[PDB]
Formats: sequence, C-alpha cells, structure tokens
Amino acid sequence: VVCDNGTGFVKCGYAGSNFPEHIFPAIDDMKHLWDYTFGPLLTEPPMVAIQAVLTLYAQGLLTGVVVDSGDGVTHICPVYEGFSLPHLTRRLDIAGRDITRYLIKLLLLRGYAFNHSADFETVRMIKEKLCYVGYNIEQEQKLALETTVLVESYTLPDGRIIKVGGERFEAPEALFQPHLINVEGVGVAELLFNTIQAADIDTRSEFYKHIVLSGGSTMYPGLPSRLERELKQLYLERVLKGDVEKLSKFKIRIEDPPRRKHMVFLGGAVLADIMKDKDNFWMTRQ
Amino acid sequence: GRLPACVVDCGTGYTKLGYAGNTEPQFIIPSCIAIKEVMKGVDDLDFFIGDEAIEKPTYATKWPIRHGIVEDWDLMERFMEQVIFKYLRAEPEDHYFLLTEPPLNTPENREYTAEIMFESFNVPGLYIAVQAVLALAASWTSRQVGERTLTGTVIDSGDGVTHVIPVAEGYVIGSCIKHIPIAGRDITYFIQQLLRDREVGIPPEQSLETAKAVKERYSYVCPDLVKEFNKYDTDGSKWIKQYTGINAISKKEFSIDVGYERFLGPEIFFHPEFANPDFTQPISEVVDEVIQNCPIDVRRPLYKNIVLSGGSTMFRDFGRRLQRDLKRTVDARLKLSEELSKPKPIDVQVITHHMQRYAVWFGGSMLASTPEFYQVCHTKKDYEEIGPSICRHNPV
Amino acid sequence: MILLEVNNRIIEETLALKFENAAAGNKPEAVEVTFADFDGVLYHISNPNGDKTKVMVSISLKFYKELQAHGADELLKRVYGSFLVNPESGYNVSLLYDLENLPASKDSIVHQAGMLKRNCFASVFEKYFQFQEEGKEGENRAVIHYRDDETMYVESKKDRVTVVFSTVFKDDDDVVIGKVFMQEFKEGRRASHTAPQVLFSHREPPLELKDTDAAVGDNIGYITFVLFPRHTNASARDNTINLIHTFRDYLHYHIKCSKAYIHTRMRAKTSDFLKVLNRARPDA
Amino acid sequence: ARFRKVDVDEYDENKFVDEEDGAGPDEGEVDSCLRQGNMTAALQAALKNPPINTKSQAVKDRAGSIVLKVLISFKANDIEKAVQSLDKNGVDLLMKYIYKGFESPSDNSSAMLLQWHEKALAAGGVGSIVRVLTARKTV
Amino acid sequence: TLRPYLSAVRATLQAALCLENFSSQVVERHNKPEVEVRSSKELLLQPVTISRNEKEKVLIEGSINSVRVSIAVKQADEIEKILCHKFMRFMMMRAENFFILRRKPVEGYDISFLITNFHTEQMYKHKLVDFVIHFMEEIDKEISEMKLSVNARARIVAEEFLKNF
Ligand SMILES: Nc1ncnc2c1ncn2[C@@H]1O[C@H](COP(=O)(O)OP(=O)(O)OP(=O)(O)O)[C@@H](O)[C@H]1O
Ligand SMILES: Nc1ncnc2c1ncn2[C@@H]1O[C@H](COP(=O)(O)OP(=O)(O)OP(=O)(O)O)[C@@H](O)[C@H]1O
Repeated sequence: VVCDNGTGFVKCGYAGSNFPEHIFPAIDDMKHLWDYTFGPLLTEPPMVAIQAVLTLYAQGLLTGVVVDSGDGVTHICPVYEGFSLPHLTRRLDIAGRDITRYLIKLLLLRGYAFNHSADFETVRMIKEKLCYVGYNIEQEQKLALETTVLVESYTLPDGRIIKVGGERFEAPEALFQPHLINVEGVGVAELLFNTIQAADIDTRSEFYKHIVLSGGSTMYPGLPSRLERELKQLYLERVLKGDVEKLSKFKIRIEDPPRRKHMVFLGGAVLADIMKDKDNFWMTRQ
Repeated sequence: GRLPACVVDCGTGYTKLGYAGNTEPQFIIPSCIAIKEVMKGVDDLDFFIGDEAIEKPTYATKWPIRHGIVEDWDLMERFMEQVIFKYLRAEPEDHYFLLTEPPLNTPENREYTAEIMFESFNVPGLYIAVQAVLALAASWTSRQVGERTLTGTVIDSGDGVTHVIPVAEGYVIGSCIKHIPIAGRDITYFIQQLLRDREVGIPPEQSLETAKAVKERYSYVCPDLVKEFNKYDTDGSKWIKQYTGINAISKKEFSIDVGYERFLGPEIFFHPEFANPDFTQPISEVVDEVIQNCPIDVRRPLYKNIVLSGGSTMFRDFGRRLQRDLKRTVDARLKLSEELSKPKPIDVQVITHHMQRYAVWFGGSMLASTPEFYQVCHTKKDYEEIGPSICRHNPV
Repeated sequence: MILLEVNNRIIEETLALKFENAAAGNKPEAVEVTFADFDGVLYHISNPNGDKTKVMVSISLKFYKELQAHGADELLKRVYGSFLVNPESGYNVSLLYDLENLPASKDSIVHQAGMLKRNCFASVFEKYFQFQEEGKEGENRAVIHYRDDETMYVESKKDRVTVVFSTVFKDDDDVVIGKVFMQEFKEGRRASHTAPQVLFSHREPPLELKDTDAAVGDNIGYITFVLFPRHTNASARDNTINLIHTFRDYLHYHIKCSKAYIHTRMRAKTSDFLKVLNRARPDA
Repeated sequence: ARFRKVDVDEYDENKFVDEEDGAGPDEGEVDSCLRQGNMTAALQAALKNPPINTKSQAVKDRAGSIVLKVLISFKANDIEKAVQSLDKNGVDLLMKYIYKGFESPSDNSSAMLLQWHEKALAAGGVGSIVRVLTARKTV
Repeated sequence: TLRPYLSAVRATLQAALCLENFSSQVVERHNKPEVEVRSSKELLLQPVTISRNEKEKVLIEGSINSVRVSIAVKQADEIEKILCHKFMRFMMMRAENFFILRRKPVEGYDISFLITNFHTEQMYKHKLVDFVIHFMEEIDKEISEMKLSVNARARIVAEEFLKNF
C-alpha cells in the first residue's frame, strides 16, 4: 500500500490505485500514527524514492522541475533524469495557515464577527474558493471597488450570507511585501526562475518545458497562469535583455495535471510492484 | 480641538448624551420620538422627544433605537438633528463626534450612520465605537483593578434584550455572543401583574408608572427566599413598607403596601424558570457556557474580569451573588475534573464600580478626552478621497 | 429648538434640577460639567473648593477684549449686582449661587443664568443704539472677530443701524443651498412689510466696508441687517438683540435640516426602487 | 516591479487580429440632389460606397458629414417614404450613420435623428441595430 | 422630444441585451464581464451613443456576456446639478442592493449600469430594458420634485423668520 506523509495531510492507499483511499493527518508520535493508519514501499521527502522522481514519474517524465506546495512548506525540486539534484533545490517559507488567519482578520475589519479558533475551517474554505494573489494592487483594488463580481457572496454554515471582495486578493500580499513580512524574498515564481537559471545552460531549456505542480496549495485557480506570466516577465527582464525577438523563440510550459493535488501519492502507488515475500526483507522482520 | 468631543450613546430605552471630560451625562433622555399622525413643512418642524415626546400619550411613541438598531432611518436621523441642535447646542463643524453601537450591527448600517453624519452635519471627525469595548475601558477607573487590560467579559443588560459578550483585544467574538430575552421590561410586566393580583385600589391605566417607581425605590436581591419570607412574616413592622403615589386621575393620593416584590423582582434572573417558563437554564451556566465556547488558550483573563453595564445591573449585591453562584458552577466542574483526574483553577471576579448605571457614556467621555482619539478619527477629507472603505473599519 | 436659544438648555436643566433637589431637602451631590457653545465660548459648572452646597458658573471667551472696549462692564454689573464673585482661575467671569440662600423666584435666576452669552453681547448693541438715538454720527465702526474666520461689523446711520456678518461656508454645496435661503430672505418684505430689511452679497464686501481688509472668496458671504427705529427703540431692544445674535446659527441650522430632509425623501425613493426590482426579480 | 509594467499580452501569438486593408460617397452628387430639392435621391447617393475599409477617421468622418447633412435637410413627414425606398442593406447602413450622428449633436440635430431612428427601426427591426453593434468594419 | 429619444434608446438596449454565459478565454477557470476587462477584442461590440441634444445622451457598450450603459442626465441649473450628483451618489453607495448599477460612472456620465448574462438569465431581459427606460424617466421627475421641495421649504423658512420681527 503507498503511504505519503505530509506535515498537514497523510495520503495512504494501494498500488496502481487512483487517489488515496484515506487522507487524514496522523495524530514516538510517529509510531502512534501506525496504530490509526495501519490499523483498522515507504515515501520520504527531501530531508526511499525522492518525491521529485515520484511527482515526475506519474507524469511519465525523468527530467524537469517540481514545484511542491503543501500545508507546512513549499519546495522547488529540479530532477535530472531518474535522480534528483539535492543541491539546486530551494525552499519557500511562504503559507496556507497564515493566509487563512489573515483572511479572518480582514473579514473581521469589514465587520464580520469571526473568531480565530471557532471559524478557522470555515474561512479556510472561503480562501479555498474565493481568495489568492493578483498581478497588481492598484488595478485589483479598482476591480474590487468598482464592479459587483469581487464581490462574491458566501453562505456561512448558519445560513447567514456575507460578502468578500477586495480581501480575496488582499490576504497573499502581506507575505509578499517586505513591508509586513519583515523578511526578504521573491516568491515562488522568482524563486523558480533562479533555481532554473542557477542550473546548467544545456538542459536548462529542458527544465523550463517540464515544470510540474504538486500539492493542495497549488490548486488555487489561476496559479499556473500567474507563474507563466511572471516567468515570461523575468525571462524578458534578464536573459532576454528586453529584445522583443528573443521572446518569440522561448519555450515555456507549466504542467498542471488535474490530479496534482496528490501527485506524489498517485506516483508512488504504481511505482510499486509486489515482492513475493515481505516477510524476509527487513532486519527487524527478519 | 479645544473643545470636548460630543459623546452620544443611543440605547434601546435611554439615550445618554453629553460632552467629553464630564463625569456624568448632561442628559439621560427616553429613546422614543413622539410623532403626528410627506408632511412637509410646518408638520416637519413639529416633533417631540424625552419627556415631551413621551408625555402625550396619543401621538405615537417610537423607539429611535430599539435593540441598538435604528427603527427607521429617517426618524433616527431626525432624532439626531434635535439631539445636536436643541440639547447639546454644539456647532457640529467644531466638534469631533463619538457615537456608540451594540454588537452584531452590520457594516451597511455603519455606512448609513456615517453617511448621515458626514453628508448632512459636515462633522470634522467621527468614530463609531462598539459599546462593550468602551464600557470595559470605563471599568479601568475602578479601585479593584490595578493594571490596564482590554480583554474581558461584559454583561450588557439594557431595557430590551440582555447580551453576554466575551471580548478580546477590542473585537467582539461574534460567534460566542448570547442573548437572553429578558430585561427591565419583563421585570415591569411581571411585578405589575403581581401588584394587580394582590394590592387593591390601583387604577389600571397608570399601573406601569407606579410599578416602575416601586422597582426603582424598593427592589433588591435577597440571599435566600424562604428565610426572607419568614423574616417578613415575623418582623413585619421593620420590613414591610408603604408607598404613596398620586392618582393621575381624580388628583387623589393612593397608598399601597410594598412587600414580597422587593426581593422577588431582581431574583428572577437566578432562576430562569421565573422569568419565562421556557428558561430552564440559569444565568451562571449560560455565562460559564459562553466563556467555555471561546478558545481554551484565552480562557484565563475572561474568568478574572466580568464587568457590568446598563442600569439593569444597579441592584444592590447583584455582583456578589453572581460571583458566588459562578464560583459554585466553576468549582463543581473542576470537582468533576479532579475526581476523573494538575493546573490550579483561575480566581473568578466580577468588577463593580460607581458609574455602573451609564458605564458606556463614561467610557466614551474618558476615551474622547485623549489625543489618541483625535489621531484615530476619520476626517471629512479622507471620507471624500477614499469613500466608503474608510468609515466601516476601525483606526489603523 | 427651532429658534436658537438665548437660554442654555444644559445649564437650565442642570441648575433647575439642583435647586429642586435642594428645595426637597436632599443633600447635594457633586457636579462638575465642562462644555461649550458657539463662537468658541466655554462654560464650566462646578462646586468651588469641593463644597457641594455652592455652585459656580464660569465662562471663558476669546472675544472679550473687543467687547470690553464697548461698554460690557456697566451692563453686566447692572444686571448681576451681588452673585457675582472673583473670577475662577482660567476663566473670565464667575457667578456663585449659594444653595442655602436661594431666592423665592428660582425661575427668574434660571432664565438670567441662561441669558449669559446674550447679555455679554448686549452692551455693544445698547451702546450703538444710544449713539443712534442721540444722533452721534461718525463714530468708528465696531469690528468683532467672534470666530476665527468670521467677522462682525456694526454701523449706525441717520435713520438706521446696519449689522454686517462676514461668514464662511467651509463645505462647498451649502453655498449653493445658502444662495436660495438668502434669495428668500431678500424677498421677505413680501410677507412682513414692517420687517427689518436684509441684503446679501456673495464673495465681495458691501461698498461701505470696501476700504478695510475684508475677506474675499468663494466661501464668504456678507449679510446686512437694516434696523429701523421700531427695532432700536426702547421696547424693541431686548427682542431685537435676542434674535439678531442667534441669526447666524439659525441659518446654519436650517441649511443642515434641509439637507437632512432631502436625505429622508431620497431614502424613501430608493426603498421604492428596491421594491420594484424585487417585483421585477423572478418569483421562483 | 518595472518588469510588470510591460503588457506582454500585446505580443501574444494566439490573440485575435482583425482583417484590415487599404473613399466615400460623391459629395458633388449629393449637393446636386439637395440643391434640386430631391431629398430621397440625395439619401440614396449619400449611402453609396461607404468607407468601410479605410483606416483614417478623416475619410470616415467625411462620409458621416455628407450623410448627416442629408438627414438634417429632411422634412419630418417625408422621412418614412425615403426610408421605405431603401433595401434591407440600405436600412442597415442608414442605422449605422444615425448612431454615428448621435455622437455629434448640434442644435436640434438629435431631434430629427430620433425621428430617423424610429422610422429606420420600423423598417429593419432590432436586427438592424444588432448589426450596428457587431460590425467590425464600420462608418 | 422626450418620447422619441427613449424610443431610440430602448431599441438599442434590445439589440445590446443579447448575452450568454462566457467562460474566460484569458484566465483559467475565470468568468468575467468582457466589457469591463476588455482582454479579448473580438468579444467586444461597437460602442454606440444615442443623444437627445448636446447634453443628454446614453452610451451603450456591448460584449458577449455583458453590457455597460451610461447616462448623461438633464441638469438645467446649479440646483439640478447638485441634486443629480447627490442622488446618483446615493444610489451608487447602495450598488450591492441595486445589483445592475456600477459603483462609479463611466467618465463623462452621471450614472452607469453593468448588466451581465447572470442578470438576463434571472430576470426577463425585456423587463430589464423596460427598467432602464423607466429609470431615465423617473430620475428626471424626482429631480424636478426635489427642486420644488427645496424651493417650497425655503419660502416657509424665510417667511417664518421674517414674520417674527
Ligand atoms: N482546492 C483547493 N484550492 C486551493 N487550496 C487548497 C485546496 N485544497 C486545499 N488547499 C490548501 O492546501 C493546503 C494543504 O495542502 P495538502 O494537504 O495537499 O499538502 P500537505 O500534504 O498538507 O502538506 P505537505 O505534504 O507538503 O506537508 C491547505 O492549507 C489548504 O488551504
Ligand atoms: N439602582 C437601580 N436600581 C434599579 N434599576 C435601575 C437602577 N439604576 C438604573 N436602573 C434601571 O435601568 C433602566 C435603564 O437601563 P439601561 O440604561 O441599560 O437601558 P438602555 O441604556 O436604554 O439599554 P442599552 O443602552 O443597553 O440599549 C432604567 O429603566 C432603570 O429602571
């Protein structure tokens, strides 16, 4: 059976499967997880099979760059052929919980009596349906203040209906700004650009045409398109050097598979042919 | 600047009004406007409010603020007109305004209020505060507190519906507020019935009037019903009182006896079966339950600082009896705990002070006397340049 | 109310309540109230030295030197005789009422305590009315800066007294409404032929004051009040001053009430639109 | 940000490009008819060879003037008959010029133009207006 | 001439209010009013103006899934100008309830509507057309009544003060 342990979500199932038969985070404590998971091969992230190979495997690829964003962390793992490249790969601190928490504060300022503890899951879903980053602020704010269509209605569990407009794009943004974040980054896009650029100069174009997304945090609508637009501007800005012509030539493609939410699991499951005795292998089972 | 910002606290029954810096309100007036039966015009200009608006009976009394919500916005707007130009006598362009509001008002209602204040009265600055937060701040003047904190539990009982609200850092936790139906008015009706069935010679159409006075003059909380009943049945000469009012009809004096209602009136919270038949469940458990619905991590300070607001809380020894009963409920839960079973249970207090009656107004005056108030207000220029985002939200 | 009050209502209800509690025989509770009035006027009502049986009323005004230059002292001393004590530090005038020595007619002192601002303005008017009745012409005009950006001009002529207000309308749209009010004022003689004549000039002073440093601008308005013997003669005086010193605030009140009324009408119509739309919205 | 200031979409090969290429009705002819009081004849001439293909607004603004000149010269009661003398194509083209006219009001020009709209609508239906809306090549 | 103009506006609205649901071609899983975003030129129709005179006119801008309608309202003098500005602003502040209204007018107009396929699906399009016409007629009547009101109250106010001397 394939078990994919994530910080905020555990995907376990069988082989040559489809989607996890179970998606439930495990409650020493890791050993405790066995009691509620196994009871009524192994997968390891870049601290047996490197998920980068896995995510890519399910895609029928060996080379490429994997952008995996989950609950606790976000990585950019470039995989060359079968193996991964433990050296290029970079990490994003940037976050799910924080945005959900920020959306709650923003809705509170609007005048909705939300509680950070009691309503955390409810607002998480409003973020999971309405609320993510935008290309620019001044334009977004105009759309929010000038058309009705920002301004989307959302039915709370008790039947009341609230409205969400500018906060839809306002929550990612803290995180961007250096102002409020008090740390200096990029993002994710600029982070992706650097990873590929700092790589070779031959299979670099190879990576660019095989960027694959994985994890739930990569399911917010428009992400793939935003990444592309940001990469085209970054390419234009640096390697292209402002030449209109050098743009037409470039090859760009961000693979965003429908079942990318659990792309690691989907991979992992059908990797895994059966050894006849389980029995004899391990030291312990030995 | 130079002047004290106007503080207007529009309540369900009584509106508290005055100028910042003052210890007590300059007016306490009934929150209904007596109107005729549009009427442009001369019909317009004609109005009464307070005592005048009440006084004629015939000419219909409205609740300009009922449940903390404006009944009709047009009539509420007219109310604010005379509140400013007849009673306060403030030139509105020279005074910042502090208004107050009850929890659960929607942002739309806030924009309607601000629209009125800015587009009609051209005020230089406006702040709309939630009643509970200033009332908590108002309690910082009490000797029983030594350090300032803006985390606590407010028991807001008005004349329409009492609300129990835990508040953390200035924002009401909307999902944990609870309402209890019963208020000053229920007390009046039941005691009214109580007098009708026992005392004789009381003309019906002025029954409430009399009723209000007896409650205002003789009601109290007793510690135990049966011992107290025995007290009245034993030492009647120094426990039974007499009240004398004048009959609004025939201009003659009526004298009534005042007995059991004295302790039975305020008693009714305590045993909720009193007040309505539907209320199974006492005040100690509801307040405890409310506190128990908020995050466990923040259930430390809330138990240490329960503050009272509104007149319905000015009955002698209300807080003491409440504190005892709550201690019994908390101790019983931690008793169950221990047996099943550690960390020690937090001490439980109820803050009382001398300004409990209109704690809300007092808090308004105290905050509006500081420079910060001038810092956080919305200016008319910002209203014009930004529009409607600004006035909905609190100061950055 | 509707006509502005000479009488300060907060002062009247507060002192009437205090005398009634005294007369009933209750012990007095402390009172400490600080509040304002129009034209930067500040009042304070307190218990001097914490003695709750004594009530002090103090007034502090910016005006004051200019009014003092025109006869104020004689009138205030004439009216308040004895009640009058050394002014409290921080204030210009203080009145002290002893609750243990109240007069038989309390309403008259409640009224006079209300009068206070009006009685402060009265002397300048009384002075120029005397001048007018005696024919002493050519006297320098009084210029009273009653507000930071408002100015008052008083002039006596052969057969009339002119009172000029240089007022400022800070919010643009009230100017537009105000022109309608002043136009209605210009035609006021079509209903009251024996009424004081009124003129109005917008953004430019009247010619008689053109030689001074008078303000000019889009938010300035000049109002002239022409007072005939019937308003300046002996009975006339008190009623005249009572109305003339509240006129400016009366105008600002009615502009605001007109805008308020328009909001109520407009609100009713928007509610009707919402009803039509919902009629229009499909039932299912 | 800077790199975000450029609208890369303007160079997107997958966009849509209109088919464009590279004079108007005969001014002298329209004048002849008008001078002779032949209004219907002037209308039919003004509607000939419209500059549906030129790039410059000068030539388009020229034909619109000629057409507008004619519509204004008309007598109220004689509008219906002229409109009825046109074929469906003429009615559709007339509607385009009428809307054009609505953009240059002067004196009572819109007053008579509303009369033309009414009659043209009666002849071509709302469909003729629909065709003002989705024309890619217009007056 | 008030009747005729409205006839021409009405017919144009009938032509423009022929909308359908259109998923975004530019952004994945987005659905946006094409007349507002304008990222696909082929989806935009030719803007047309109907004018009654130099001052009163209606601008109608169509697209495959939305129509923007802007009106320049009759304002004969200063008081009509301010009354109109205040009334349009009042309605615009309430745009969430009056769900076919834009929150700000197109530059050069007093009030603007944004009508999308979602509106034409849940409301009879012919009644939407009737509504715009009704609105144009009624705002004019209300502005006139407002004007009479202010003037009427002003006379009583001048009279009440003056008669008391
Ligand atoms: N449909 C969706 N659209 C956008 N975001 C989503 C969606 N579903 C879930 N998310 C977000 O994804 C986050 C968790 O993603 P997921 O559970 O796939 O990764 P994980 O397994 O928890 O983390 P990891 O494996 O990296 O430790 C949640 O915080 C949630 O807000
Ligand atoms: N010492 C007292 N004993 C009994 N009742 C009192 C006392 N002090 C005040 N009250 C009562 O409180 C009532 C007014 O209550 P309160 O001021 O809370 O209503 P409100 O302010 O209009 O309500 P809210 O502002 O919460 O909407 C009065 O009717 C009066 O009977």
